[PDB]
Amino acid sequence: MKSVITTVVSAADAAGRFPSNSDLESIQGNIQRSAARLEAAEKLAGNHEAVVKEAGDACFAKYAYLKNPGEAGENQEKINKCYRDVDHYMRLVNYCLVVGGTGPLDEWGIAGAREVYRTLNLPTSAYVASIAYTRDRLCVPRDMSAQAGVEFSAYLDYLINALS
Amino acid sequence: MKSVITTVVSAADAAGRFPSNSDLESIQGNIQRSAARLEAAEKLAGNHEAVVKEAGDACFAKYAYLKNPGEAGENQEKINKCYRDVDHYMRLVNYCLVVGGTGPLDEWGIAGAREVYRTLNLPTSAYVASIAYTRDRLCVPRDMSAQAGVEFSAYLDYLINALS
Amino acid sequence: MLDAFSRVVVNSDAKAAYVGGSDLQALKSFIADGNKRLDAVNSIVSNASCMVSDAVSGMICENPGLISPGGNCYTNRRMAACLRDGEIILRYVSYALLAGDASVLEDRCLNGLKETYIALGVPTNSSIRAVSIMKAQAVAFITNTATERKMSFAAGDCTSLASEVASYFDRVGAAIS
Amino acid sequence: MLDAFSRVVVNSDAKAAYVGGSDLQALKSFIADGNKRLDAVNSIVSNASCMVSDAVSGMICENPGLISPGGNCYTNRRMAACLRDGEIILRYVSYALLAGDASVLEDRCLNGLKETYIALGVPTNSSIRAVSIMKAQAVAFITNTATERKMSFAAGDCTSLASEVASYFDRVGAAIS
Amino acid sequence: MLDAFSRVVVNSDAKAAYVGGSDLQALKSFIADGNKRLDAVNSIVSNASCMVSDAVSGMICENPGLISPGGNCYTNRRMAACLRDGEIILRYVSYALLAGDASVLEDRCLNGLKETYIALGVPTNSSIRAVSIMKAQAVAFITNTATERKMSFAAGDCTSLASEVASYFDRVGAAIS
Amino acid sequence: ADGNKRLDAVNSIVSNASCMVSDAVSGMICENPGLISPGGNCYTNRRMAACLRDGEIILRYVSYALLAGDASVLEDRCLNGLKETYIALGVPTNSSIRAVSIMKAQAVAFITNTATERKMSFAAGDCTSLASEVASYFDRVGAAIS
Amino acid sequence: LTLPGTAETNLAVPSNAVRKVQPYPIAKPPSYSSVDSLRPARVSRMDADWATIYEQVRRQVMGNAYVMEGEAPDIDVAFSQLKGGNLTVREFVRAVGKSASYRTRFMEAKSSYNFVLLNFKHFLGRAPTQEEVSTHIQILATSGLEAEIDSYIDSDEYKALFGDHVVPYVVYRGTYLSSERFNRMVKANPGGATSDKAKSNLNMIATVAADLPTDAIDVMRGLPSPITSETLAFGTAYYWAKVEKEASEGRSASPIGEKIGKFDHAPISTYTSLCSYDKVNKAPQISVTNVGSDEHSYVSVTSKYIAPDMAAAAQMLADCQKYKAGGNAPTGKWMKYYPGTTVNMAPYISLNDTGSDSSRTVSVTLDKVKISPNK
Ligand SMILES: C=CC1=C(C)[C@@H](Cc2[nH]c(/C=C3N=C(/C=C4\NC(=O)[C@H](C)[C@H]4CC)C(C)=C\3CCC(=O)O)c(CCC(=O)O)c2C)NC1=O
Ligand SMILES: C=CC1=C(C)[C@@H](Cc2[nH]c(/C=C3N=C(/C=C4\NC(=O)[C@H](C)[C@H]4CC)C(C)=C\3CCC(=O)O)c(CCC(=O)O)c2C)NC1=O
Ligand SMILES: C=CC1=C(C)[C@@H](Cc2[nH]c(/C=C3N=C(/C=C4\NC(=O)[C@H](C)[C@H]4CC)C(C)=C\3CCC(=O)O)c(CCC(=O)O)c2C)NC1=O
Ligand SMILES: C=CC1=C(C)[C@@H](Cc2[nH]c(/C=C3N=C(/C=C4\NC(=O)[C@H](C)[C@H]4CC)C(C)=C\3CCC(=O)O)c(CCC(=O)O)c2C)NC1=O
Ligand SMILES: C=CC1=C(C)[C@@H](Cc2[nH]c(/C=C3N=C(/C=C4\NC(=O)[C@H](C)[C@H]4CC)C(C)=C\3CCC(=O)O)c(CCC(=O)O)c2C)NC1=O
Ligand SMILES: C=CC1=C(C)[C@@H](Cc2[nH]c(/C=C3N=C(/C=C4\NC(=O)[C@H](C)[C@H]4CC)C(C)=C\3CCC(=O)O)c(CCC(=O)O)c2C)NC1=O
Ligand SMILES: C=CC1=C(C)[C@@H](Cc2[nH]c(/C=C3N=C(/C=C4\NC(=O)[C@H](C)[C@H]4CC)C(C)=C\3CCC(=O)O)c(CCC(=O)O)c2C)NC1=O
Ligand SMILES: C=CC1=C(C)[C@@H](Cc2[nH]c(/C=C3N=C(/C=C4\NC(=O)[C@H](C)[C@H]4CC)C(C)=C\3CCC(=O)O)c(CCC(=O)O)c2C)NC1=O
Ligand SMILES: C=CC1=C(C)[C@@H](Cc2[nH]c(/C=C3N=C(/C=C4\NC(=O)[C@H](C)[C@H]4CC)C(C)=C\3CCC(=O)O)c(CCC(=O)O)c2C)NC1=O
Ligand SMILES: C=CC1=C(C)[C@@H](Cc2[nH]c(/C=C3N=C(/C=C4\NC(=O)[C@H](C)[C@H]4CC)C(C)=C\3CCC(=O)O)c(CCC(=O)O)c2C)NC1=O
Ligand SMILES: C=CC1=C(C)[C@@H](Cc2[nH]c(/C=C3N=C(/C=C4\NC(=O)[C@H](C)[C@H]4CC)C(C)=C\3CCC(=O)O)c(CCC(=O)O)c2C)NC1=O
Ligand SMILES: C=CC1=C(C)[C@@H](Cc2[nH]c(/C=C3N=C(/C=C4\NC(=O)[C@H](C)[C@H]4CC)C(C)=C\3CCC(=O)O)c(CCC(=O)O)c2C)NC1=O
Ligand SMILES: C=CC1=C(C)[C@@H](Cc2[nH]c(/C=C3N=C(/C=C4\NC(=O)[C@H](C)[C@H]4CC)C(C)=C\3CCC(=O)O)c(CCC(=O)O)c2C)NC1=O
Ligand SMILES: C=CC1=C(C)[C@@H](Cc2[nH]c(/C=C3N=C(/C=C4\NC(=O)[C@H](C)[C@H]4CC)C(C)=C\3CCC(=O)O)c(CCC(=O)O)c2C)NC1=O
Repeated sequence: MKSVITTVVSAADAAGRFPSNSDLESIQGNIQRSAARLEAAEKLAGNHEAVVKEAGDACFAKYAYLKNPGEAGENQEKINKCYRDVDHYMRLVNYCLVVGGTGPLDEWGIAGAREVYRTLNLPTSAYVASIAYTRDRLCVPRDMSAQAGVEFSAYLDYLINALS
Repeated sequence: MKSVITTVVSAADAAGRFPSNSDLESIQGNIQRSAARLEAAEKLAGNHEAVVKEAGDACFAKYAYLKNPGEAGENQEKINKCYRDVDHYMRLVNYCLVVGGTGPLDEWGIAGAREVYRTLNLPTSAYVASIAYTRDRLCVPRDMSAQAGVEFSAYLDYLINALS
Repeated sequence: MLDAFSRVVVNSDAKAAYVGGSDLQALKSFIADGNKRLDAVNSIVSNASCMVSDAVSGMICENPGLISPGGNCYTNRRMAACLRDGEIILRYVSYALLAGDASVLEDRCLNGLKETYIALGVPTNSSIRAVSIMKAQAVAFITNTATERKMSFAAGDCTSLASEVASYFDRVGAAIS
Repeated sequence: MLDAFSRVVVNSDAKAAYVGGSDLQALKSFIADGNKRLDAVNSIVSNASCMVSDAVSGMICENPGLISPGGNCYTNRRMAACLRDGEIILRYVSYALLAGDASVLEDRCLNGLKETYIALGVPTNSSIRAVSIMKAQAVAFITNTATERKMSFAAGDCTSLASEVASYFDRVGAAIS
Repeated sequence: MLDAFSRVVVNSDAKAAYVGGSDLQALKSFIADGNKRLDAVNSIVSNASCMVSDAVSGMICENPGLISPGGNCYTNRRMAACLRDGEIILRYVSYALLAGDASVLEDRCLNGLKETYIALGVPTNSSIRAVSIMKAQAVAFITNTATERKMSFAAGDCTSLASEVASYFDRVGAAIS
Repeated sequence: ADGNKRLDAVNSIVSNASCMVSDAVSGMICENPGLISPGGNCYTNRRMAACLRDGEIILRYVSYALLAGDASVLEDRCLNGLKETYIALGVPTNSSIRAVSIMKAQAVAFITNTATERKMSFAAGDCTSLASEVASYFDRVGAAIS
Repeated sequence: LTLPGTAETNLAVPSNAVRKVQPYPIAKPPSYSSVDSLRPARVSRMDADWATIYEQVRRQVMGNAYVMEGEAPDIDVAFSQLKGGNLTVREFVRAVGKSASYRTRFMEAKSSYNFVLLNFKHFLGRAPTQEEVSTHIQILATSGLEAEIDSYIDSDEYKALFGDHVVPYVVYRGTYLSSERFNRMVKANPGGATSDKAKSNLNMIATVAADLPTDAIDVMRGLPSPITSETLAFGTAYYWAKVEKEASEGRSASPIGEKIGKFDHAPISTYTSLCSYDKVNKAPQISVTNVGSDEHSYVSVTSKYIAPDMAAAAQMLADCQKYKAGGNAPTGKWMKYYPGTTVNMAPYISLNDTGSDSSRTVSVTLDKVKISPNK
């Protein structure tokens, strides 16, 4: 969807012209950044249900009020729904790491998020707490390389900005 | 004008959104291709009236009929106008070598070219003969580097396609 | 529309699977021959005017019934129409070659093209020949074995991309058939 | 609109001069710190929501006349208006920082902004303060000495870009003054 | 469109008959329970957000295939779509209950709804369940025996209006069936 | 197991398969102008279009037979009862043989690269085994409509 | 952004810089238009609230583009100046067309052709003629989306119909120019739940507008006519002619064998010996692809149905007229030596030498002889 290639083809198509020299000049930027983002993608993929385990609980540590009766988490199955809800965001961030743009984020998790969580009484603050706790726990020796963490954190704080 | 940066800012502006990650991903492509195109630009610039001398005459060698009376070249001043006309195209190709896109070519030489040369009886075949003669006279040992000649010829044959 | 990177995420989204290191090497290979695809698209779009004018005249000079009155390429306006009717085809195959898959020309150019040429009275088998000539010219160009004009390239193989642009050109044949 | 590469060709076009190797090293320097500008634009647009919400609330909490009835930021609709009226400003300064010169916010955002706020009854000196806070936050962010949240960077100098985003933010001050 | 008073004049116009005192008592009865219909429409539109959010979540939690990938209510955008796709239905049934006959939702909401959901790929039997939950909630509300929240009313009968809102709810059951 | 020559031979047919049907039906008229006559069988576009389709069918049916290298598919869903449907439709059985033989004479000219209008670009050699095999396939289909 | 009160940007005509913005909205067209008494009233800038003027723009120029709050900030930046009174609703719907959120589902998602139909339906409320598309694809493909969307707003039809202060809406004009542009307009604009996003192609008016003949179906252009203009015809009679239509309007059922390219095929009883009707006229479609690889060359085969082409057959009949009027042969009493059709007949011999012994073959067939004109 909203990738690097699908802006330069849609601009040339809306102008109604051939793929010009600046248009293939921008696909060269993929060759230098894919080596950084694809290795971030599968270090995310091979470790993925760990960072729902050690980070989906941080919202409940920050917001223990929503385990009360009459709240967003009543029983255990709603907590399972919460872990499923945040695992979906972790999957979409992996999809945007491989695409090269924020294409899979917008229409799959972001577009429409404002109404559901308002209508179903889900607080976005508990979402961005769990996302931000995953953001600041990144470091160069253990987690990934120096350039993987950069846009891995950039795709995270994009979601943080869009949810707020 | 139509450069690499001015598509990625106009797309983000027409969408009404911040410069996203794919948007700064495409400016990195300039860092790898500018080193090839800027050295093509000033080897063009420091040798420029040579390649009007030895290439603006090739149209008269191919089309000697237009030095007849009643033609596009009647007297010497119209031949000076012809050399000025092709030196302008050589300047615009140098401008597009430095910009990174085909921006300075479009609205400065190409947009409107179809009417003037039809109304003032100027044959486009004699233009593209002189451009194509400068295109095929490029080679790796003498003229420029291996990657300079590539998009130097690509900006030339773009003009060849647009004039025809 | 959809590019080659975005083709695998809509396949992995159908199973709710993370894209992992088991299918990433097919993408990294696609990135590794980025310059080969990139110079090939450039070699296509460099000589694109003779590519169109040669193909339409070659389609004419084998079937000279279109030039006869009552032909579909008879008058001057219809010849101006046909010279662009295939230039759009080349313009979209150049998009599909750069994007890496045949999604950008299938719903934009090819969707609804059949009944357009049926309702106007365009002979489909002539347009089949016209795009077959363009396919032959394409594999002549991006393998650098055009006997008619040679371009300089770095040495190596390019047939993997030459079969790609061949598989794009029969989709334009199938959608009009 | 105009970027930094396209700024020198409209200067050389005024004299019919070829761009040559006498002014090319100023752009080769501009290309050399491409990654510095690139990470700086990213550091701006990463934390941009608190950048806006903090600046408008800081403009409020020094001049609490806008919250009083008859204030321009009094009601709920006008506060929703003002929260985006500066987000557009930040959105265009992020364009101007990436493009390398102040041409893209010059005629797109700033052209006609003065009489808009005059005809609407927007207090200009309050908007001066609101964009001054955004300028201070910008030089805090792209020098990485925001005491409030730190980002990781490669070591080096970035003040050449920090004066650039300062010179963009006084143009929004001058056009509204 | 057409209300209950205007329903009898298009019936009498078909025979060129004056509306007289032989059929006027059926409308005088309709006027006599004006306050009953009026409080019932108010009781519908008072708690209308939980009416929608409960019904679609109840349609989800019995058929959890829509939440699976490839489901029609899978992604976030399509769930935002479905939450309004039934809110419009409730919004038009509230019009039809107030107007007194099912003419305002017949050509405005229901005309063309079938092929829309067919061309979109919306599972019709799931939307059948989603609107029958809304019908059950409606007869729970306007009879004031919702065990979940009680509203105060003057005492009396309201079942004549409760069958009316039931007969409105299988009309869009029938229209996309 | 003739690999490359077979694939070069089918390519010389299916590429220029669009000329060959239109040249053959014009040659079919070129002998007999009473076919386009009022009362003829090659009257208006109800019938002329079915002629072009039918000339195309028996053309292609031979290229798959040549690709497979045998005449099995030319008798499976091709030919077992093509004569009696033609006498049930009332087509002239004479000029159909002429239309089939124009295809033969053109295919044997395309394979041997002896076309006066278009010189094909092949590898150096001689396709004498395949120029006669398509003649055998075309006679197989000419023996049916007789 | 540009002016606190503006009239018309880009100065296409010279006479628009003198032209002031209209102080009061343009009135109705002066024809009588019997349908208009049934249709709801127009929505101008003066009468509407800002809630309903936005709802009616989203209902007409967007179809039902089905927009969220997070989606489309760019529409609302243009709305932020309309609500301030900077620009008219004419320039506002121009600004909506140039936006990306209009592009990403109408220029993007659709094809080359019905994007033009989607523009006519969204801006002028109607459907174009074929010669109007003909001078419009030239604007769209060779001059771009921008000039194409500019060509509606600076058009006399838009200026005369909606002025500077009324939202686009479908107008019933009484006297229409063609009789076909009435019901093409009605077919292009159904009522509620329109959903231009649903059908990726519509495939129905894209072949009915594609030629000046072949007017579309009766029932599609009498479906969205208002009630009591068409009721007491829709209980049981045309109702099953409607649902059997709307089933086919789902998935965009193609009209190749219906309304265009119609061909009355021969009876099945005439070819029962040959094959069943489910497999008659299918033929193998062979694509042989050469590339100097062996790893990457390919061959493809597929049986495909071959329709008769009435366009190519019509051209062939016009070409063969030259043989019709050039005589056949002289005759005489000597015809008895050529009893049948054996005049100018000869035996054709073909001899099949090949490497295998079993596949050798000999021919003889008797046939006519004619020399080609090139020899
Ligand atoms: C493709 C992307 C994608 C997503 C992001 C999610 C988004 C999402 N979450 C929920 C649904 C939910 N999401 C949550 C999650 C939370 N509530 C809390 O208490 C915490 C704040 C948070 C977990 C940390 C809960 C509890 C529900 C169920 C709410 C309910 O059923 O009432 C629903 C409604 C359907 C359902 O019940 O599953 C949707 C669309 N689903 C998707 O398909
Ligand atoms: C792909 C994303 C990804 C992560 C963010 C982590 C998430 C994560 N971190 C830790 C575990 C840890 N994380 C750190 C933090 C750091 N360690 C250092 O050497 C640095 C100073 C600093 C980088 C931020 C430390 C010190 C521990 C061990 C103690 C602890 O559990 O906190 C654990 C517990 C067990 C484990 O180590 O796996 C998990 C699940 N793992 C992942 O797969
Ligand atoms: C910025 C870009 C730019 C250009 C490309 C040129 C394009 C251009 N050339 C000419 C004008 C001309 N151009 C030519 C050139 C030629 N005629 C021939 O015989 C040959 C085919 C060819 C030279 C090889 C001639 C002879 C004239 C003068 C024609 C005349 O005055 O009648 C004019 C009209 C104004 C004038 O007379 O100078 C313009 C706009 N000018 C520009 O400003
Ligand atoms: C920036 C663009 C640019 C050009 C195209 C040339 C244009 C050009 N080439 C030549 C001159 C030449 N050009 C070539 C051609 C070649 N020489 C080789 O070693 C290769 C095999 C082949 C590359 C195409 C040769 C062999 C000569 C010398 C003989 C001649 O004049 O043709 C001359 C005459 C004097 C000279 O050498 O400068 C000029 C003006 N110069 C330029 O500044
Ligand atoms: C986005 C994709 C896209 C396309 C592919 C083209 C497709 C296309 N072609 C034509 C229209 C046409 N196309 C042809 C072309 C041909 N007829 C022949 O005999 C040859 C086989 C072939 C040229 C090689 C002709 C001749 C017409 C005009 C028909 C006529 O009016 O005589 C039209 C009708 C519009 C008009 O006539 O102006 C359209 C939509 N346009 C598009 O927008
Ligand atoms: C502005 C425009 C512009 C481009 C699009 C690119 C084109 C380009 N191609 C290659 C490099 C290459 N390009 C090819 C491609 C081919 N060689 C052939 O013999 C075939 C004809 C053709 C295949 C279709 C090959 C084989 C290489 C070397 C290997 C490789 O890098 O892929 C490289 C260097 C990469 C490297 O070799 O390390 C570049 C920069 N450059 C530019 O300046
Ligand atoms: C392309 C560039 C671009 C912009 C910069 C904005 C500029 C802008 N702002 C407003 C409109 C406004 N802008 C403000 C903002 C403020 N008033 C204050 O008291 C504070 C100083 C400041 C917020 C920090 C307010 C309050 C309104 C609404 C005025 C009102 O109706 O009360 C309007 C009128 C449209 C509308 O009201 O919806 C426009 C065009 N819009 C654009 O399209
Ligand atoms: C997808 C998003 C994305 C980006 C935008 C870039 C960001 C990026 N920055 C640097 C590299 C750098 N970036 C900076 C910039 C700074 N350092 C500071 O201390 C200041 C806070 C800040 C200035 C504003 C410096 C000083 C270097 C090292 C020198 C240089 O390359 O410029 C490099 C490596 C180049 C090199 O060092 O050789 C990259 C790839 N990478 C990505 O993956
Ligand atoms: C602004 C909003 C607003 C309204 C819409 C009306 C609602 C309203 N309802 C009643 C009055 C009544 N309303 C009801 C209706 C009901 N009683 C039940 O037990 C059922 C739950 C429900 C049927 C659906 C009945 C039974 C009466 C008394 C008899 C009658 O007047 O119809 C009356 C007084 C008439 C009278 O009793 O003489 C009024 C004014 N008032 C308002 O202020
Ligand atoms: C689908 C892919 C595909 C093809 C199209 C063919 C193309 C083809 N033919 C031959 C090679 C050949 N091709 C021919 C064929 C002919 N020579 C003639 O003079 C006649 C025109 C024609 C017979 C009708 C001959 C005689 C040879 C050499 C012997 C042989 O290799 O069979 C070769 C080997 C290299 C070469 O010589 O070019 C290839 C790739 N083979 C394939 O794999
Ligand atoms: C008026 C009466 C009339 C006819 C009798 C036929 C004329 C005709 N031409 C060819 C013969 C041929 N026909 C073709 C076919 C073609 N040539 C090409 O290059 C194109 C690709 C393709 C479509 C034109 C070829 C290649 C030959 C063999 C070479 C030749 O004889 O010209 C043949 C078969 C061999 C022969 O017996 O001569 C016949 C019968 N056409 C007529 O109109
Ligand atoms: C699998 C093998 C296969 C075929 C060979 C064709 C065979 C074939 N031909 C026709 C049917 C026909 N075919 C022709 C064609 C001709 N009549 C003549 O006099 C000439 C010989 C020739 C034109 C040059 C005509 C005129 C009709 C009948 C059209 C009619 O009048 O109904 C039909 C009847 C069905 C139909 O056309 O609707 C069939 C099955 N189809 C196949 O599926
Ligand atoms: C005036 C009356 C009126 C309506 C009734 C609605 C009808 C309607 N719904 C949708 C569109 C839709 N409607 C649904 C709804 C559902 N799918 C399901 O699986 C559930 C059964 C159900 C929710 C309960 C969904 C999911 C879409 C979007 C389809 C998609 O893009 O995935 C669209 C297409 C426009 C768009 O997608 O934005 C329209 C016109 N709109 C109207 O204007
Ligand atoms: C079964 C055996 C058999 C044949 C031998 C031919 C014999 C034959 N020749 C001609 C008819 C003819 N044949 C010729 C040929 C020639 N005249 C000359 O002076 C030269 C000797 C030769 C050319 C070199 C001419 C010129 C005509 C008459 C054409 C005319 O003027 O009407 C006719 C009359 C029918 C017609 O042509 O329309 C017949 C039956 N046909 C057969 O069926």
